[PDB]
Amino acid sequence: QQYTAKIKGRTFRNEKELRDFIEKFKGR
Repeated sequence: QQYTAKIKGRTFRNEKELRDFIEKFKGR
């Protein structure tokens, strides 16, 4: 039970990674 929000298409282990995903998404 952490972060299943499949934004671009990925489930994250925590908000921090979900926040570090858009950083590497070339969008920020």
